[PDB]
Amino acid sequence: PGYHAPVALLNDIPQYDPFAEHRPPKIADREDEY
Amino acid sequence: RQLVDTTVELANKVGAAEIISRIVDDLKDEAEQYRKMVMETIEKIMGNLGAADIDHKLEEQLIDGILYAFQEQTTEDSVMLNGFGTVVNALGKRVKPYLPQICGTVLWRLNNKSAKVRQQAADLISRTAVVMKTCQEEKLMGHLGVVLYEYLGEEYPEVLGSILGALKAIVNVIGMHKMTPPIKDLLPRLTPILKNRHEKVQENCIDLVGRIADRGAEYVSAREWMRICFELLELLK
Amino acid sequence: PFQACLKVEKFGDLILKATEPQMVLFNLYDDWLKTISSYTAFSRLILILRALHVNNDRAKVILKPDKTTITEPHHIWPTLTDEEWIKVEVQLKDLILADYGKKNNVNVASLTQSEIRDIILGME
Amino acid sequence: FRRTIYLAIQSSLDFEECAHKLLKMEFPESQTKELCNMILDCCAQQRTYEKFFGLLAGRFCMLKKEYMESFEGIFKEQYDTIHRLETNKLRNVAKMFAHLLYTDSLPWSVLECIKLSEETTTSSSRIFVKIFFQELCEYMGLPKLNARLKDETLQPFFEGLLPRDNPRNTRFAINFFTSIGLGGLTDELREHLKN
Amino acid sequence: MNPLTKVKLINELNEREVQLGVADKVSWHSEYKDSAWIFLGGLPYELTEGDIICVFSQYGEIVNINLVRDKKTGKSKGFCFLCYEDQRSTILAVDNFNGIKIKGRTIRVDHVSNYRAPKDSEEIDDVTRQLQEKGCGART
Amino acid sequence: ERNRPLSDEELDAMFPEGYKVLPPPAGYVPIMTGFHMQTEDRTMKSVNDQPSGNLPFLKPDDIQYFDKLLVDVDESTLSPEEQKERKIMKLLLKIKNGTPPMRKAALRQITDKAREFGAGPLFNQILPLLMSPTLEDQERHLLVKVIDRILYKLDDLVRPYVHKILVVIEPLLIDEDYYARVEGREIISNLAKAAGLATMISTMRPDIDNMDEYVRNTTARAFAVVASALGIPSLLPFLKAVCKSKKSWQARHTGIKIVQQIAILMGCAILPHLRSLVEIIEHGLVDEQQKVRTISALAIAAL
Amino acid sequence: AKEKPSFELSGALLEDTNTFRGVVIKYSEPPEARIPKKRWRLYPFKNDEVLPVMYIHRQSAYLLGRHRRIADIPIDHPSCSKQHAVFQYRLVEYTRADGTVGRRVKPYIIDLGSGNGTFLNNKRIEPQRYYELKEKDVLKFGFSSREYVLLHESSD
Amino acid sequence: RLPPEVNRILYIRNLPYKITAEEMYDIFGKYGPIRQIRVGNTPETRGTAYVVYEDIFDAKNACDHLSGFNVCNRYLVVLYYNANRAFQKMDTKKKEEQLKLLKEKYGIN
Amino acid sequence: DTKLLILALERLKEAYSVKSRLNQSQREELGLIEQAYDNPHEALSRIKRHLLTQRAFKEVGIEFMDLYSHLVPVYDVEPLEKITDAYLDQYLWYEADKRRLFPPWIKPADTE
Amino acid sequence: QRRKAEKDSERDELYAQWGKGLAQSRQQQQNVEDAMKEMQKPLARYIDDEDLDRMLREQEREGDPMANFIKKNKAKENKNKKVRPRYSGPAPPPNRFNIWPGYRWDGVDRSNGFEQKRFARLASKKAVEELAYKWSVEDM
Amino acid sequence: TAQCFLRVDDESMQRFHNRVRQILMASGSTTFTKIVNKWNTALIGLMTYFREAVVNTQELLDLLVKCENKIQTRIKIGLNSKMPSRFPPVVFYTPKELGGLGMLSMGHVLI
Amino acid sequence: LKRQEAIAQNRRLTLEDLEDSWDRGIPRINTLFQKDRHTLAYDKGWRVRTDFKQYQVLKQNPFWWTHQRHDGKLWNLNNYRTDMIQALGGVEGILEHTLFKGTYFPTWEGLF
Amino acid sequence: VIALGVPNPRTSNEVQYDQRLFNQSKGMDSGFAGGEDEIYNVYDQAWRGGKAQSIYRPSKNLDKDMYGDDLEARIKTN
Repeated sequence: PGYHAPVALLNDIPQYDPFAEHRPPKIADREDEY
Repeated sequence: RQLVDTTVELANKVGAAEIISRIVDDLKDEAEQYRKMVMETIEKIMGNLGAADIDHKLEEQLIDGILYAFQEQTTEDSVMLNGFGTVVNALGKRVKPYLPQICGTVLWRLNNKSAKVRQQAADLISRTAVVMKTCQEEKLMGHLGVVLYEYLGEEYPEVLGSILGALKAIVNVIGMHKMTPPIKDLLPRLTPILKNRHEKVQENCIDLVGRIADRGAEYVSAREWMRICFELLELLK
Repeated sequence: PFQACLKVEKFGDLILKATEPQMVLFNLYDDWLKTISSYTAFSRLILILRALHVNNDRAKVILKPDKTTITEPHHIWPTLTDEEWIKVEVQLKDLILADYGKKNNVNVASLTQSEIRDIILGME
Repeated sequence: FRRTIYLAIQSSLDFEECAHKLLKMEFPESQTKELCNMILDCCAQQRTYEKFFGLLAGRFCMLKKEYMESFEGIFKEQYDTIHRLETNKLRNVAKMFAHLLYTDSLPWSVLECIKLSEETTTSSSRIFVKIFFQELCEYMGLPKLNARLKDETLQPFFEGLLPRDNPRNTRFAINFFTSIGLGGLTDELREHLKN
Repeated sequence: MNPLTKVKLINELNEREVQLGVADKVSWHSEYKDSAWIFLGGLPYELTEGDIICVFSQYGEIVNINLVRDKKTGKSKGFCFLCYEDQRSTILAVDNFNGIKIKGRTIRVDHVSNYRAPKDSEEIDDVTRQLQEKGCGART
Repeated sequence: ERNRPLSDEELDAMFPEGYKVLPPPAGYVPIMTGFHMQTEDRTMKSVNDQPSGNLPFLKPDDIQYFDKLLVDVDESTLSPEEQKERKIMKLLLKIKNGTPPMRKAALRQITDKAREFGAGPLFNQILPLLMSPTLEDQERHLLVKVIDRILYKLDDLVRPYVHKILVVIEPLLIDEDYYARVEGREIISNLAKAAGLATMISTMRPDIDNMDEYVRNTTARAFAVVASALGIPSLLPFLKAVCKSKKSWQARHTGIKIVQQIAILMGCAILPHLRSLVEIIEHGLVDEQQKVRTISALAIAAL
Repeated sequence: AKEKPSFELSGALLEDTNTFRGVVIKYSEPPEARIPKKRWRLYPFKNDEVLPVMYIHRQSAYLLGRHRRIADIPIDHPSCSKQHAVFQYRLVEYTRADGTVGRRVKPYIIDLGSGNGTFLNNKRIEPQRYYELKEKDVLKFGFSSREYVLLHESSD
Repeated sequence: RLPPEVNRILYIRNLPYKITAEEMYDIFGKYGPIRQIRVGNTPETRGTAYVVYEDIFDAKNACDHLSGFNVCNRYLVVLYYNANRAFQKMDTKKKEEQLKLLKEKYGIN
Repeated sequence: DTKLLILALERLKEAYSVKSRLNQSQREELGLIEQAYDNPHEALSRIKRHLLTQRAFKEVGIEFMDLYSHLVPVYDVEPLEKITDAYLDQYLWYEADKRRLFPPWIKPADTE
Repeated sequence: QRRKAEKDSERDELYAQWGKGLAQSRQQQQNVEDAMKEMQKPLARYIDDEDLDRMLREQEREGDPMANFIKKNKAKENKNKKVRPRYSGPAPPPNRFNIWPGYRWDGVDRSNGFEQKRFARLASKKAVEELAYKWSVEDM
Repeated sequence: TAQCFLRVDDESMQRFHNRVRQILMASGSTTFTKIVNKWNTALIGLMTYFREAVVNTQELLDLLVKCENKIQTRIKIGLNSKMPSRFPPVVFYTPKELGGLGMLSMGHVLI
Repeated sequence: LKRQEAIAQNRRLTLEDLEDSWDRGIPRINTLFQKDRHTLAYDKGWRVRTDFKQYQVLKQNPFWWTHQRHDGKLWNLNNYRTDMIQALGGVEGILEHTLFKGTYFPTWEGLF
Repeated sequence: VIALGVPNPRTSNEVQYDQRLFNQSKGMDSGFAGGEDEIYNVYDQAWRGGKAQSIYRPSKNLDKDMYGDDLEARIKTN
């Protein structure tokens, strides 16, 4: 009955850093179990 | 890599026609990496064995296939270009009826919307400039020089560097004194292209300017050489 | 090929049912001009009529790509979007080339581009 | 002709000028069935229902009786073939015809086209009637819609809509109007089920 | 060459395809489009065929199963062949299940071409005869 | 593993000597707010997260390597050893995180004062930095550049630290990055020339029969490098002794893997020793262990 | 004898998901399990004396059994089994007086077929069957002491 | 579902000086039982602590929630400790007798 | 805090989205924004230190936007300070919205 | 002799059918029957066409108020009917081919994560296409 | 139970008019395409913010006709000619994808 | 209602039930699934910030009232381009007035 | 009776979405460029769009795929 979304739906996000694109990667990331 | 090496070694024993005829129709395959592999094998076989073995029915296969593969590239590497050059140099004077088709294709792709496509077209002119001298078709290459002169005003430096590279090749093949547009028209067009700070442009332009400076110095006034001389001090950075 | 037009039921029924000599006018392109040039419209028509000439039944199968593709009552050809005509034109060329290659025992993959133009266009 | 009606609609910001521009071109009367039809189709293409098309159609219904009769024909034609429409186009046609019914541009007589049964109605038809009545309720209200919906002069028309003959159909239509949210309209049917 | 590198080579086959942007009509799996048989290797020996079918059913309906077993003792060699009802389930399973771990062991799943069935000349077992002639499958 | 219990006297092996345990208390047994107005405090202003001076930004995950730079202390108060190690700690921070001017000056100064510092105090702070779980490869590169600069300096003072360098550098021999692989090779060959054959042989002897195949893999890679530097006739007797050894097949496998790696690395150089090398490998083709037969065939193919 | 190809599940597949460090866990929470809405307390009183008032609210499910190391709520006396019971809050669909349906979180008890069994209000309950738990109820685990009574906070 | 660098040992910065042993154990003992706590005596290390948890998951949780806690009007900085080196020999004689007593106990080899 | 930083930097970067050949101060400001994209922890440390200790600031310039019917003041703040203010602005609104400071009569609201 | 060879040939035929993919055969059968039905019919279908009209009428559409009653009638009319087993548990994660799992499946998702990452990058192309358009057409 | 009549404020109309005046005052420096682009942005800001309220305000409709004619006349001034047949509306209204200026229209209505 | 139905049916929401209402609403429904939704949940008081930008940036923003990530695109003018081409005579009638025949391109479809 | 001994699927009972729905658009700014008025941004799609763009080659015979054999032969058998 409200013309905009009820705020509870917006507070719940469906499905972390945003800078992950920007930082240089680590040696530990490309390494496998071995 | 192992696959392309082994197929070349088989062609040494068996013969170029027998290998190339089994894989020529996969120059039209629609997987890019596949076409790339097939191109490499043909390139090395016709580099080692020549094209005396290749009959007339297979060379239409081959010319059509390398044109298809050239028009349908995305990965931006030299493999289709080297392959084109090796095949048509091996064919030699036998490729002369196909030069209208090739010129029309390259001439057409020089103005489509993709910068990469235009760049590749100017690269193909720079590879096949020598073939048109051996095929004694200097009128067509002369015409190309006239066409590439209007593409100088390019704003994408990668395309402009390839236009210049193509021009460099035509000047070498035909010569300065028969060059169209004349060196009088070409050199004052080139002096503001010197300002371009992109390295590919600067490289291909300085070679062109420096080669005119000795073999053709009477096409410009002494004041022009002086101011172009001043401009060269920025090329040292 | 305009015998292919005699196979098309609109023209075919209009000719058979007729009791009098008469001159009627039709539009071979329904709405093609709005989005394509008449150069392209002629090429699309040439391809449709060649495929209907070569093999009528597979061309009927190809020209109805969905269970839902319909035609407008005054048009002749289906209402398709533009990427649908890209796909349909590919399938009609495969039809023409396949029937040529089966008939004359050539592998079609060997053929060059100029051959493909001559075969599609109807050269000998 | 369809194009020039469509460009005349899209060129005019207000409903009053759109009508003025269409009248100024002075089509013959033989065209009028198509013109009304075009005004509906343009309305269906919109994203949401816009009052413009209801008002434009209503002003044509008040000008001449030819247009009113022609829109009455289009209601029956459209309801027969509702399953052809996509769901947005379906919702817009429903809201437009509810607008024409509410402002009395159109007689209630046309509503005899609708016949409620398990086997008479397709699924899209059931959705069409849902949006239509849900909307008419929203404009008028339940007491007003009841007052007009049971009326002595309109008794013959609504008999397909309120099916007294067959108990199975009567129970169906009761359930139908109940699940919409218009339970109140069912009450006299409920008594007729009890008796 | 270690088996783990074979598991990694199939995965790099997929990643490489993504980087180059290859279309699915010319994907590597399209060479195996004709067959609906997939090799599973490196399985734990504790797993029985109900386990294999229980897990590889995520992508479709299994038609036949061949977990090859030692002739003398009957114990599992570690590798079996599975036939799916859909051929496209092979694509899904080779992509999704290659290199997963079951009881701490990674397995490799690869397309198998022209799989040749075992001959019924041996009369060693009866249930194997039922599996060969009839095979696992839903019954109406 | 990490889950396993940890004994009280061995735990003492896990911490530096600065700290004293607490006794557990007895009371420990193992197993909205409204509006309020605030009081002024100065204390949050007082605490700092960065070292004072012209030192670079100290990332939060480096704190336990450079924590002694946070607290401030007069130099005269502490011992010459502690001022020496504080000096090294500042220099290493400037090499890792500095701008190229800081990095250049600190690099130069740790090279020139390397022998004065001693090989001990450098390595027990350089080596924990290379073990960190959050290195980037350019930082790893800068750290191993520090190691091979000081390896020219203390050419004979690196013997107690040979094995410690290897387990921090031998991973680079199997790094997927080509230049990491080459700089790992150059620093192992410089380490071999600095320590000499006997030190290298004694140090790597244990890693031939180690229980992990990671250590054995990289030790077999590194012996190839040590044979490039010092030459095949030097360690050909040791290598023969390690391929004949019939207690463990892991050691036989590892010795034959060393011969394979020598042939891949040395190329043409191995020819003057080919009949010495094949005779070491011949008994492996007929071994009862199937991995050993496979590696002997691969070693023959390499040769 | 050769173990020709049986077609039945084995514990091996089970031990890959619900396998605790101490041992394989027989019970896996249902999808409908949810953290409780209110605060539920469990009261233990070995006869007259009252033992520590437990607080159940924290998590969706609790496992009660002999293993102090495996069980969320250990019950020491020998008459209880290794895995004895699961106290499970689940969402359930309920109809109100208005006839509208909806979702309500409720607590349940489920006994994993323990040998001694569990008695709810002195009546033993059948294994592998979920039982809704009322406002006030008494829980008995085999022959052991300390009967448990559950009360939520607002109950007054 | 854990990263490999998680450890039972926690390193604590911004610890107010001369805090009690009881208060320490009460702060850190909520997340699990505590194997050992070491507190820095020497003035360069003074005011920081190491806490060893008996459980790895409790230590995980204490890092995850403990950080930025306010004790004595200051934020608490917690990290994992990277036990990257050994400070003493492993005393082969004691380990030998211990293994001999285990192997004697269960008849292993 | 990195979500709040990322939001603040997107506002600041959006002000410079289209323009070419900017002032020296605007190129400085783009340089600081890209440097805060590279390592956020350094930027966040600087912001917290500014908020704790900085109390004497640089001067701001003023200009007027002429809207022909009135004039609007436009303030020019130094870039370093501006990044610290933008972070504080995001943080304050997030915590005030979470803690319900502003009662609902206060408009413009985010919802409508 | 001859009988054994004939039995082997029949076995090979059964195996050949299985390896091609049974679902593939059912689909190819359906394709040929559809194409025959479209070969009978004239070139243009109008909206007045009968089977299209039948199809649009029995299209169930969302928001149908009486949809539950028609469903419950379908539930009652099919109660005493014998069908193949199918998967019935919690709804599985989607494939790119929409193949529904087999009935032996546990319902435990055991993927690499290939399939989610594939859906992810296909969604990422739409976003990059929007930005590319705005950038391309900005100066004109 | 009630109606609400919507009208654009006088201040907002004045803001739109001054926005267009500011476009025309900077026309020596902008190309034709940018001039039109500026106009389109002004018109979208007005029309998408006010919507229906714009229909009921006759002052705005007069102002919009004036403003559309000023933009077209400034483009014709830039080309040193005002003769209407060298500049048929196809050159203005055609979209930029076909080479026109692409201006959005509001002033071809009946008032 | 569809979220309740999807919990009751224990299936996951798909594209097809949100296909109709995807570009509807205030805010548009597709803003709930945008790539940066996690960060934008922390952007509070954005509408009054966009008002206050007039004291920071010299130009005057016509879309001061809205944000496309928080509201979605509240308008869609794509049919205007199509109907304008048909109102002017179609592509062929338009290109009668140009230099198109002098470019000697065969067909007008690949003009770019 | 609830069946036990089943491997645990870690699935919640609360509402899920499939992956196709998300990240359909990326970005963090408003689309209005700070109120820049010079750029052309009236629409959001291309007029014509991507829809031959590629050279025609005769494709691999797809009758083995669609019908399993040549269509005419399939009619002959049927």
